[PDB]
Amino acid sequence: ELLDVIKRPVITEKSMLAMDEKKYTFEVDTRANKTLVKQAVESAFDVKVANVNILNVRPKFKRMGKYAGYTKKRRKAIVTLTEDSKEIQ
Amino acid sequence: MKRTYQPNKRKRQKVHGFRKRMSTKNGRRVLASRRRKGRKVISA
Amino acid sequence: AIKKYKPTTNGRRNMTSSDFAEITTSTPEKSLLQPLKNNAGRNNNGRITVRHQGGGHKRQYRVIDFKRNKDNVAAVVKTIEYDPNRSANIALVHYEDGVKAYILAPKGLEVGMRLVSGPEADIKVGNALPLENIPVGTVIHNIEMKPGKGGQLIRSAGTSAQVLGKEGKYVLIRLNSGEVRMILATCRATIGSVGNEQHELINIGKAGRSRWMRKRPTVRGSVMNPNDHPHGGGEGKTPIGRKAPVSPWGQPAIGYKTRNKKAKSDKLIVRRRTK
RNA sequence: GUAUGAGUAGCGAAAGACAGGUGAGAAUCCUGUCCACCGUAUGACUAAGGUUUCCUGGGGAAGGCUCGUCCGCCCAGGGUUAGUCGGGACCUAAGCCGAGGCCGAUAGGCGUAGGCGAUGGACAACAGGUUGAUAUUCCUGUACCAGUUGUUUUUGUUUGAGCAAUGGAGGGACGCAGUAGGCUAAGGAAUGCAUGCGAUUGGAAGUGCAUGUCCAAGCAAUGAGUCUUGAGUAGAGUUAAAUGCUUUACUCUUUAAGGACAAGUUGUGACGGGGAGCGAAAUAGUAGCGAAGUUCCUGACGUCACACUGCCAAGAAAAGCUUCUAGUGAGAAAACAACUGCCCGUACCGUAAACCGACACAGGUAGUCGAGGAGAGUAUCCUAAGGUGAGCGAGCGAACUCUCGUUAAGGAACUCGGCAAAAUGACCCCGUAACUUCGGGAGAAGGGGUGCUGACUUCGGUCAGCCGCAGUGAAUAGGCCCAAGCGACUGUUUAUCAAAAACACAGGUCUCUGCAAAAUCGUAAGAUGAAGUAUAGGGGCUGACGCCUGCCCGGUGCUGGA
Repeated sequence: ELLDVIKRPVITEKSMLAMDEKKYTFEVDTRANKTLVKQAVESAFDVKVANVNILNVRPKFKRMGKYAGYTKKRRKAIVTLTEDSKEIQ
Repeated sequence: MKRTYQPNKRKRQKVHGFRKRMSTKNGRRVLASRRRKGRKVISA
Repeated sequence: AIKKYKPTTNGRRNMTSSDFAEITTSTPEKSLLQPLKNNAGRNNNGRITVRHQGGGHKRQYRVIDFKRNKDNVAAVVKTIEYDPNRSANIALVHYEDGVKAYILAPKGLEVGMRLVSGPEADIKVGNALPLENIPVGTVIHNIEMKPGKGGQLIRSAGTSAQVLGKEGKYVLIRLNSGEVRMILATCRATIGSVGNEQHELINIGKAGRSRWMRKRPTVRGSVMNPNDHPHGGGEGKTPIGRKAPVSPWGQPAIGYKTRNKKAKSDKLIVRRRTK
């Protein structure tokens, strides 16, 4: 299962900035340590070290028809490189 | 002056909790009664 | 002796307190302390059993020696002290082997003495003999009950007990409070009466001081409401209407005896006189 | 569901005005100017608690005590980065769970070993910059902890290598009160800096206005100062050992020497950063560029530090740590270089419109910082940094109710009762009765002075002069005396109609109880009394202190009797 840690990349006004210092942002599935994501990226993209960062998120609400329901959790992943690029987006 | 329902997080889970209601022979009566009525939140 | 504070403010009028004019140091031994708690009169159930307890300063327990079994090694006293638990001071002793422990303070002990506690010591203050080889007429203390248990009889300040006479079995004794009995001849004891002798002559003076020692106020009886104490009720100041003044559960208080009529000691008691 | 009361009562303390925007529409939104309010807080940071209220762009159906282009509201997008910070992968207190186990109609009760449990212990990062929102987390620079690899320096696992116990120890390790000393912070007043010179009479200034007046952790050096006597000898002991530790007996040693500790200071860190202002090319005061770092005075219960002296009410535990041996048991130290470091919290409000009170409520909310002038001061009056102008208004200036100000002559005639108001109130000086438990009454009573200028000031103050009706000129700031009852006093009491003469209280006295003590909770095991032992522990009445405390045992209890 060391390929379904990373889920997809975050594309935001903020994230787009970090693209200008070799810093990328993915959604990592919950229950994954840092080192796991290190391994996953290195083994999926031919890139390197410069320790990752990680987060957590709360849910929110929504009101459609008297229907109050939350949304999923999250876990961002903000990765830093040393020498190579990702011309993948 | 001071009114009653001064809320906390530890106490409300170490009095009306779950494990503190699965630790007796009476808490289980309470739980099963809350399950028979068809309740959502069995115990806070 | 006893100080007599000069009357400055009413809650200081006629207080009294010791001098502490023999206590040498003010720093206990480290390896003799043990912690404690202030039960405030409460069971494992968590209820009052005895009223009027709890709520004062802190105390840390001092493990006094009570059996006095090390024999044929001289014991040297070095310092007296103060103790918060009992009502009598305490001495620290060094044995030649390099071990420490405490002793109660007999009335007349001083630093620099040397003590022995064998079955063939000499009879001078401080020594701890077996009850047999203590001659007639002396005044001894820390008396045991069951051989090997330690001391449990006379233990507090300013108290005496003569030895009236031996038998083949057992030894007689005139206890304090003037009542005779007999205890097995193979019990340990030390000689001489206990120490601070005026500790009864202290007029406390304030109410916050008897509250420093862990006491607590104790309402009269005849004030409470009838549903809470048999004396109470009655509109006005009332006399005890019921005969035989009572405690809050029965048991008249004045005149009533309370031994256990089938006790296992009446064979060993001669002339209960003062109770 | 809809009426009456009725278009009535209310719109929940505090100051706004104008100009121009914006827009279908404006007192109520934005911008500008002047004004005004708080400022030991209406200011800054945090712990709970709340749970997306935070930010960006749209909207005006409902909430907003009116209005509303606006909002803590509706719609859409987006924000919370850690080896070092708080917690876990460390230790334990109260308390709880408790393998076996001891009791009990069932249910179950209680408890050993072992554990769980921060409000406590112990432990490796600092300064500046960066955004619309995050910052000991991102970035820059300088560090630190513990480990892993690679070339870089001593071999009988005996242990002369090294390592090193679940054992032997040392340590961690602890109260309150009172002043005294040493530093830094903070504060104040004159030097250095850059700038401009008043349109109201006047004024290029040693002595004139406005304005700024500096910087880490770590590393290296030192150090106001604080604590402590130290050595040998023959012994015991430390369940086996000990070169570690306790201890005895003796001989020398004492302002000494040795050891232990220490706020701080100087350089470096630093060509870095910050800074009054100056300041573009445009959507920008933005990008960018910048002075100087002085002397003297007052100076912390912040720090050395529970350091010292005194007192009695006699003042947590365990791990981390240092050692020693028993000990399995090649050859690990240190070069330098380069790497590895897990999970959880991080938005926002937080004396409040976001918490507790049904509310956008005149109530409640633990901790740190908390400036200037006078001033003992966190008091009072006005103010700095900083924040606010409170969610209905425009008029008129009647009765009446509430909150305030003033009064002729009289001064308790009112009244159940001087309730309420009025009167005194600061600092310095003179002086002060009966009575007494000799400490007190005592701030008893009753009186006098205070402003400004000059001279002399021995030092404090004294002289001379000037003005007002009034000189602590405003705010803050005891009314007193003569007798009686009750209660000795400081305390405590009916949350929400009674705060006393009620209870407590120190002292008095009777009585019980010899330790598996009496007594109490429980059917019992088990507990408290107590790790106490008659100078102790429970029960009943009385309530400082002084002088005292008479008569009756026939009746009712209690104890003794045979």
